[PDB]
Amino acid sequence: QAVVTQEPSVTVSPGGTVILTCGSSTGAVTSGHYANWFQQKPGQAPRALIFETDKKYSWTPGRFSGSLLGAKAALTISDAQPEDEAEYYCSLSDVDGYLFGGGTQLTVL
Amino acid sequence: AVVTQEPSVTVSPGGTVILTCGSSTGAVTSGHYANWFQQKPGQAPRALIFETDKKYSWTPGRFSGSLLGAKAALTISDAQPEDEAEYYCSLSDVDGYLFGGGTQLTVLS
Ligand SMILES: *[C@H]1O[C@H](CO)[C@@H](O)[C@H](O)[C@@H]1O
Repeated sequence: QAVVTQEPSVTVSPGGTVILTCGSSTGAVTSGHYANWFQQKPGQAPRALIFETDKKYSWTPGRFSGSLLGAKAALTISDAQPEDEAEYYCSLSDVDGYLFGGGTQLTVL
Repeated sequence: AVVTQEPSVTVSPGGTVILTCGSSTGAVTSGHYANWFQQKPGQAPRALIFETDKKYSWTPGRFSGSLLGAKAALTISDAQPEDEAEYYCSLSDVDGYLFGGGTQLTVLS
């Protein structure tokens, strides 16, 4: 079974741009291997932000963008806001499993 | 709000069974993006359905998602022994992404 890897922690300046990444232990994340991103604040339900690696929901701020970066999936957060301070989880999905990473704590300073 | 699924259901081989996924606060609509997942003990769950009724390239034609009454529904037709598994649904909108408690499907031998 594959293991999904996310940075445990990242920091950004309000106004800044930060990149969060999501890797698979079994190889490069390519098309057909779907990444989903979720935002989670303490005491709140998580919210889905990205699906199929780069697609947004109607409630996803344009500041959030998904892509493939090298062999990994990436979530780019531009124009960081105080409200963006949260845990960000990625899942990688294909015929072999729908697998969660350990999450990235984003800190906005 | 809470997502509710039947604790357990049974189907005979070649039989048809329906599993449902309801919201404790209102009727499920297309705007809830119902997802379904299949999981066998000691195995990774696999995604089967997204956006209520959309399938992946690895989703068997036997599985279909719909809205049924005020709930999301997964219909499994011509059931196979390998369909025995725990089935999870998730409901998702701007207010959050929530999993149901899961339905144990038994396929009779
Ligand atoms: C690495 O390879 C495994 C299967 O060999 C997949 O589960 C994973 O998604 C990635 O392709």
